[PDB]
Amino acid sequence: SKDWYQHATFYQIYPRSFLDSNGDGIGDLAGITSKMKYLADIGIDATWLSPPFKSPLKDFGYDVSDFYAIQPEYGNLTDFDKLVEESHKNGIKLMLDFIPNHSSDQHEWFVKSVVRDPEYSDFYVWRPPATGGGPPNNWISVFGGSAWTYNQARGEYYLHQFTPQQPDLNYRNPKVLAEMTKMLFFWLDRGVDGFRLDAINHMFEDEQFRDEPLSGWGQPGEYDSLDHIYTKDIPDVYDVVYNWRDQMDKYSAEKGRTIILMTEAYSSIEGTMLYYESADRKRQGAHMPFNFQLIYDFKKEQNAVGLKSSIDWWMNNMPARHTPSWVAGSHDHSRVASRVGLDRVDQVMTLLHTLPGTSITYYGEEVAMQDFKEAQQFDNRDPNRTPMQWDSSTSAGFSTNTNTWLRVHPDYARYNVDVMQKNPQSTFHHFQHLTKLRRHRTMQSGEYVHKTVGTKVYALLRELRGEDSFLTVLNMAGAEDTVDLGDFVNLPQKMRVEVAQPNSKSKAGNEVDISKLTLGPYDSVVLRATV
Amino acid sequence: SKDWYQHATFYQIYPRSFLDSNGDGIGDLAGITSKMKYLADIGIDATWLSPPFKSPLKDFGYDVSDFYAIQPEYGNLTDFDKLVEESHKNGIKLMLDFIPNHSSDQHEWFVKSVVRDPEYSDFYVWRPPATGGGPPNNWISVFGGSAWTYNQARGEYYLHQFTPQQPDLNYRNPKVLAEMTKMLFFWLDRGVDGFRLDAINHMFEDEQFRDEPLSGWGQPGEYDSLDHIYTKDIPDVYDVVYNWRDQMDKYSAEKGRTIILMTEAYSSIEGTMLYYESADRKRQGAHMPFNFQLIYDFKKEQNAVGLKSSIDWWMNNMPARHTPSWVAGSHDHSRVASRVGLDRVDQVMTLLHTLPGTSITYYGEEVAMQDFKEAQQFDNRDPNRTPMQWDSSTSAGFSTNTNTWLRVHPDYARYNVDVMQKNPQSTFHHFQHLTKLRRHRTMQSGEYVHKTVGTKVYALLRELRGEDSFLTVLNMAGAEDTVDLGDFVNLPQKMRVEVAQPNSKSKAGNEVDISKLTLGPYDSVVLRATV
Ligand SMILES: [Ca+2]
Ligand SMILES: [Ca+2]
Ligand SMILES: [Mg+2]
Ligand SMILES: [Mg+2]
Repeated sequence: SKDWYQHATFYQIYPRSFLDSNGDGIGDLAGITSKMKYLADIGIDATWLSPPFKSPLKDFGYDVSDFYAIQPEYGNLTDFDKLVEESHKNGIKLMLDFIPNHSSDQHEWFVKSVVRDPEYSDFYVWRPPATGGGPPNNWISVFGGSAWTYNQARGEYYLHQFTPQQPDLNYRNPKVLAEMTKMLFFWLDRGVDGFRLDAINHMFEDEQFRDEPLSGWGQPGEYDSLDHIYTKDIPDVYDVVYNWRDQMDKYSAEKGRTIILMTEAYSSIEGTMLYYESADRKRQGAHMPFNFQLIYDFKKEQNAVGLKSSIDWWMNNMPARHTPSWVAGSHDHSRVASRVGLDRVDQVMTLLHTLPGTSITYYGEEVAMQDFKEAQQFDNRDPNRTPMQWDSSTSAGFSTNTNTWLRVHPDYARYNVDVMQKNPQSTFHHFQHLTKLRRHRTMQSGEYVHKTVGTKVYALLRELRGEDSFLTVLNMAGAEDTVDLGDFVNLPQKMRVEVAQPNSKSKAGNEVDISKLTLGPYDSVVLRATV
Repeated sequence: SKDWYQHATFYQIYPRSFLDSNGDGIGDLAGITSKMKYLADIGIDATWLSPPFKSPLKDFGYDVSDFYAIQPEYGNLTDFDKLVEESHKNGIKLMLDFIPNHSSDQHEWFVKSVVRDPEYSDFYVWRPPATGGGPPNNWISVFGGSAWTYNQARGEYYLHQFTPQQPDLNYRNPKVLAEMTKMLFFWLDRGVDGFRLDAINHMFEDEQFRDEPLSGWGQPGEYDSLDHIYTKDIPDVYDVVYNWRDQMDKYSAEKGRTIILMTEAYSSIEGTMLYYESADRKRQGAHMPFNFQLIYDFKKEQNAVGLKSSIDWWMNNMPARHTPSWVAGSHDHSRVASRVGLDRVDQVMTLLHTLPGTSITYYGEEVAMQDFKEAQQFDNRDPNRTPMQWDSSTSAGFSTNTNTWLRVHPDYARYNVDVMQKNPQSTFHHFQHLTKLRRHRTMQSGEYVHKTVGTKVYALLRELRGEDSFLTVLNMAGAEDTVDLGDFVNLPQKMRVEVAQPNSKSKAGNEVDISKLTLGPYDSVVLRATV
């Protein structure tokens, strides 16, 4: 289990929306705990837990009022401990979201910093008004408007790259780094198996607090109107990540399990790849920087050329001897079924789970959940955070309460675990076929050879000496075609259909002739051969 | 062999510059005939002969005044026959440049068409001046200025997409298509093995002769200032090429040798690929459209990401089950050594000859010839067309005459066949190593798997079940590095150095550990793994 992260099958749980175990309409930790067997049953061996920490919920958990406490409606620390134990019982690693860049403005540290408590005054970024009034500089929040908010009591502005309710922590202050590092080991000491480092490339800012220059586009006041050279990718962040990785490896050696780090950065491809490893290859950082290529580029009118080149954009730019990861949805993104269509969730899965490396599934993708736009109450991302759909009972089995924290999608009686489990030809069964296939050594450890077959068909061969070979084929067009896969020189003419998607011109267990493989609209198949 | 074109080792001969056999300073056909053994000796099995037809030389052979006759200084039709016979005796196919779009304005047809001879009047494109005067429409020659030239005798303009000395032939006239097809078979009957179709996508123009729209770039009067929707890629050409291919396939069956077509089009990638095959796969055209990717993109500051994505741009966009071809220079392009540097000619060769399919070598690449800019007398392409460099004698052995049609590059005593053959560490010996390696079944027929190894190293695996595997590795940086090739899952840790370029950190015949392969600046090696 030292190499578990190199071919993990990840599932992102959003704790407010997974399962409510006490009828208040809000998911909770005991609810998750009761479903860790379900996750293992569908082939998951690792979870990404979105932040369950105490939070005023201005950014639903990503604005943390206490980094050591559980949000009360989700449970307490003993509930968290029971979830860690039940995850490990079911063979599932638990990766906790870690929010380094900012705290809630209701955090004790910030309340005390506002009133100039000497213990915490410098925990945040405070600057006087500019000469002649106004913010200290022109920096703009990720969400628009000034990155600075005035506090009348202090007579100063504090920095927030995100909302004003998310004051940035001051990592130029070594006590800030030391405290957040200590908090990391607190959660490790409860059995956690790794961390996702949220918004990591927002950590440091220019020490001279200089104005950023204009981008050359966008209206004044818009985030995109400035070139963010003083507020993103400030390179001191890399040494912090590399140092944390070195502390995780040492902890891993002492405790006998492999602790991993993933980073979330929206950055240049070069700035992203430096989180894996320094340019000179002397330092290691994140095991797996988040890779959003499939969210960006698996689009409704993509062809196989664009799909392949999107995949190669990650792979070509990676450092050698590291692990790629792949993800199609998250708590920050519109659901796959709404983004690309119900008739395309199945081929997205087929691709997701057969690409080399680690696949990441957002809760509800396995029953083809859709955005419920009309449910939005608090946030533009509400539609992709509606309650998990478990059965056809009240509130889709998410809660006994008919009023849930966000409304359940109205079609839940057709798109839920119970109904789909009864249908051998459902997306749910397709998901399970694929995660079961991921256990095959060729999928875990084999080479990958991918090609187009004409510009509309994508094909991905996985091969490992001494093992059967597997060929994923996707039809990126909405019309039937019959194609010749003969450019894969080393495959036999006859192959077996290991997997065929719910609506497919193939059927699992049949043989096909790969010189004349018929693919239905948006088809996906995984073919098998003994070489 | 019916699939010779699928892994041909091509060599482009420029007849004026290859070998002068009679002391007038001009290359001739007898000179070429006497070097076909040299070509077979260095692993060439196919030649592209630049046009030797009668020509006033305003575009040095590409302005043809008699498509059935040889330019007198090059010899006559019996010399041509002797070259064909000696080519075949050495196992070399001869592909003849075919010039369909236009003739010289000294061709008898155009002379007669000017005076409105009814036999030839409609062989060219004649239109009255626009109402109020001026050319029929706004079309602009490829070489700048109007695509129309007035003739007072006719009181009309004739069309030339190239120089005014290259009037466009009128393929809307079936007699023109019949006559040019007749001429193809004339050369086929003399034993030629194929044709390169010059400037093929300029063949047809808008039948309404409508003005072309602006592109949005460039100054008025420049070629790049119009969107060439009426003068380039008019799709009627595809049917002409598909019909020619069908006629070549029939001729191939009757005569018992495989005739190929290659097409030269500067086009969109989509317009280029339609020369292979119709969109619906019902029609075949060129066996190999020219692929200039390596000329465009193997550049002084390229890295492995850019190099791989350039190769993938061709491969991704190809139709399935067709042959790729690769070329690094030509009679229209600055020579590799001047383009990228003398210290990079060797790694260009290594890549060129190990990519799947057919490689094309420009005469003189094998002795690292350089542009002689100061030799320019007639044409911007003169510097890359200087005489072939055979030995250290007068005029590099190209001629007994010190006055050659273009001056010989002044460094010829160091960069010539004779000197380099005596030096087993030379670019010439490296060339022969690679063309000998090309005859291995794995290179002719094996799969290809290519990757970056970090952003500066490109690696290309050729593998074929039951045969040894070969791994090409190129350092795109000008500094030494030691890299780990372990991402190629199925390769052994120990491999043999099959080829090492002249200045390399590896030596042929040594064993390397591919977890730590040291590469010198701009290195290139081919490693072998036994079965
Ligand atoms: Ca910050
Ligand atoms: Ca034309
Ligand atoms: Mg795994
Ligand atoms: Mg060959």
